[PDB]
Amino acid sequence: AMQRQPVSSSRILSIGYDPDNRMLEIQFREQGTYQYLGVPERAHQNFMSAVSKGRFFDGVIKGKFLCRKIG
Repeated sequence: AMQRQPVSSSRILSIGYDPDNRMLEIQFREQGTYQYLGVPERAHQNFMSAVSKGRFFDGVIKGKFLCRKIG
């Protein structure tokens, strides 16, 4: 299965990616954990390399892939 990696961010606590299902999992500080569906592996790599995880989330992920909250 896929496991999230901790990251340093004012908004995001950890990020995981499942290359098989093309699924991205983001755990937010205040707002819980979401899965984003149909995310290409290159997106995940760029996410992990971004200077600002928040900026990258806002510009590339948010509202651009179907998401669901898990919990």
